[PDB]
Amino acid sequence: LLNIFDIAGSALAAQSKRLNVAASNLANADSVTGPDGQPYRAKQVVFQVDAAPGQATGGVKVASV
Amino acid sequence: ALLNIFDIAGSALAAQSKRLNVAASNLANADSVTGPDGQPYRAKQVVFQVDAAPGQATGGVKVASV
Amino acid sequence: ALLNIFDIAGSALAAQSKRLNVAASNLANADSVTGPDGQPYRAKQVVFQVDAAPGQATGGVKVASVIESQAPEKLVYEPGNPLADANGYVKMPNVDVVGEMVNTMSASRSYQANIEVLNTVKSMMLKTLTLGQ
Amino acid sequence: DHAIYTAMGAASQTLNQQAVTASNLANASTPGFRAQLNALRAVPVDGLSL
Amino acid sequence: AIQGIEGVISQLQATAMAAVSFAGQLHAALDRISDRQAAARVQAEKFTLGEPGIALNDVMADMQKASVSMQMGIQVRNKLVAAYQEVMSMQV
Amino acid sequence: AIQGIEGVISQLQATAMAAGIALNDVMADMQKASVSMQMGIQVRNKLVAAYQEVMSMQV
Amino acid sequence: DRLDAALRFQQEALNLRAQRQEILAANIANADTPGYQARDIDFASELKKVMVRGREETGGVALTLTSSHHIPAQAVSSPAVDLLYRVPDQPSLDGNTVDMDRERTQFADNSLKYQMGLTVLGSQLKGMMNVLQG
Amino acid sequence: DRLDAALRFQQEALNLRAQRQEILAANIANADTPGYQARDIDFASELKKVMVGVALTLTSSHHIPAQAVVDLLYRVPDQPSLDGNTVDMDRERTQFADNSLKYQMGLTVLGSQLKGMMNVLQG
Amino acid sequence: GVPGALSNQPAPPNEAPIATP
Amino acid sequence: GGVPGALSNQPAP
Amino acid sequence: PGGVPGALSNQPAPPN
Amino acid sequence: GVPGALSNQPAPPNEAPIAT
Repeated sequence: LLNIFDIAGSALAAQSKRLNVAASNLANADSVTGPDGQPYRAKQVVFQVDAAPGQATGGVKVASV
Repeated sequence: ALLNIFDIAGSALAAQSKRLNVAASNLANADSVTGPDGQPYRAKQVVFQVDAAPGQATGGVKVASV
Repeated sequence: ALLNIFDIAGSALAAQSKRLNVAASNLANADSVTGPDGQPYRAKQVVFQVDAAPGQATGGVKVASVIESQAPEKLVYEPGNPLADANGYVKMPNVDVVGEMVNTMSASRSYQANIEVLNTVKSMMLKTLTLGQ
Repeated sequence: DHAIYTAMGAASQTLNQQAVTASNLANASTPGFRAQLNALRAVPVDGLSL
Repeated sequence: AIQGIEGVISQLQATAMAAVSFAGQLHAALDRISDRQAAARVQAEKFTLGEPGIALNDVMADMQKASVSMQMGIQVRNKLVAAYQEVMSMQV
Repeated sequence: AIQGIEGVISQLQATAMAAGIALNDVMADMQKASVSMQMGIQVRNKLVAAYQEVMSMQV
Repeated sequence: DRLDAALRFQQEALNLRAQRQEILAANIANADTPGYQARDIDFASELKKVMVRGREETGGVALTLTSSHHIPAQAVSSPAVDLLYRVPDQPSLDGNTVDMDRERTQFADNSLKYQMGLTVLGSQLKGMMNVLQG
Repeated sequence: DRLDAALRFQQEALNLRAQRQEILAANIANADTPGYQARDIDFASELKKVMVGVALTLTSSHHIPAQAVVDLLYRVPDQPSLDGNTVDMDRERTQFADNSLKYQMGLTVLGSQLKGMMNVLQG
Repeated sequence: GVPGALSNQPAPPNEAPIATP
Repeated sequence: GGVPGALSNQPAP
Repeated sequence: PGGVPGALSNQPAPPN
Repeated sequence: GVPGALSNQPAPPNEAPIAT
């Protein structure tokens, strides 16, 4: 059941990443500029299945933001 | 006696209570013409000092006098 | 070497307790105007360092020193209060209340995590003492 | 565990913006006054991995 | 004793001419464990007394360490007794 | 030792011809010593029993 | 020799579990320290390394005590394990890479694996007292 | 008995904490009584006094054995009320919470000592 | 002395007259 | 040292 | 080199 | 590098400037 530990840890990391993205978006609801002068474009995480050696079922990994 | 955090926060509560009492007494006596002796009421103020028991490290709040 | 976890987590608990105490002291004096020396209260903060002597890989955490927070003193226009400036600018502490509340919450959570570490470590030490028996 | 700090920064800077707005409103009768503009800039933290 | 001091000077002469143990180790371990337990107890009583500077964190951690040391001593005693019983059971 | 180096050269000639402490360690060595002592006791008991059986003979 | 060799793998794995848990507890303690990169070790590679070549320490030297009144003192000491850096998940302004979810998952996993090592070693030692006892 | 001497300090501390807890709760309950003074005990001095007697002699069976049978300090008032009540809510609420915490700590320490004395004997 | 200390003396009665006696 | 802990008895004795 | 934990080191610092 | 993996080289110090 150590693979279950891998699954649960990966999923905790993914949900923490989503929560952090949402918090950063909520902070920047009214932001007008960044460092370069470009507008702040809202971020969204992409979830993908982490089952590379585990057939079609596995943990969830954040592919990109 | 008290744990350090307990003492600090309880002193803060007592100091805020004293400030609220002074404000309430002032608001009550806003239209008073005389006291018990024949002198006008004077608005009271409360002065907060830091009760730094150790050297400059921490400490709660005390009230020297009104 | 599970005994070193006792020292590591105890140092962490003490450091987090000191940090929480400093944050609470700052919060309780947000409205202060005067100190014991007449100086305005300056918001203070602890400094965290790795409690590792030269040559030690990883240790716990230790409070190096307590330092005055870098922020402009809050100026209040009350040239009627006995304490004042040349132009009646009373200096009040630069305490950021939201920061202190978040610091208190963070210190409490880290403290509780270290307590859990200590508890499970003691359980493991007992189980190790029951190795062959 | 560090989203709390992002939200705390947002709340503290909201307090700062409110202070600026209140200072502007306090001078509605000040002769020849220029209001202070306010804008929330976004600072993206660099690092790894996402 | 006067004769005891005579014996001491005799052993000193013996050292002149010439020119720790398992029970000692067990006694040392017992003394160390008891000293740790007494230190933790004294700190706990000092904290209960209200004297400044003693933190509850240190009290609780030291009590934890003292309990672990006591359990270690108990296990060592148990085994040692078991080994002694095993040796005395040998048929000669 | 001088005799130790003599032994080293002897083993080289032989080759020519042929061609602090934690509970984890304390408890493990404590158990290992208990096991070895029990093994020694049992082997000696077997040897003593065999010797007494031999000497209890009738010739 | 034979008994020492037979019980050496699990004993060394359990010691490495203890050291890894010390490292993880250090990471958890420093979780709020600004500018602290989380450290961890590769358990399998270090276990094989300790297996082939015996355990060693960086320093661990100490004052010699010939007499019974010499004051005992030891300098800093640590294992010969390679402290590797963990890849951070998401950035942080203070500058530490201690992500608490990873720390607590590794802590629980190391806990269970250490209990497993204790169980295996205790079973083997009973499996031997069973033979010897008579 | 030697067993009493080991557990005397924690038992006396626990009893003193319970008594002071009762006194603080009495102060809370009588908050509205006009003319009531807030009373309290100095924990350390009373603990010294308790930590620092003669059972009458029984000559036979019928003889009856001897039958068995703290100082309160006034709290310094902070705010002057009109009805003479000197009980302050905040101060005694903090003291009540602190006394509860210390009672729990004393229970923990005494239980740990008893459990150690027990695992010494179990076997 | 300090508000919240311990003393062996009861506080004096809290009288508040309306007129000067 | 200079700062007493939050869980320590009142520094003021 | 450590530093101040929490609010001070997690708010955007001045440039210099 | 994959997050949560192990690397022998430390991560670079991260910064969040306000103006480029």
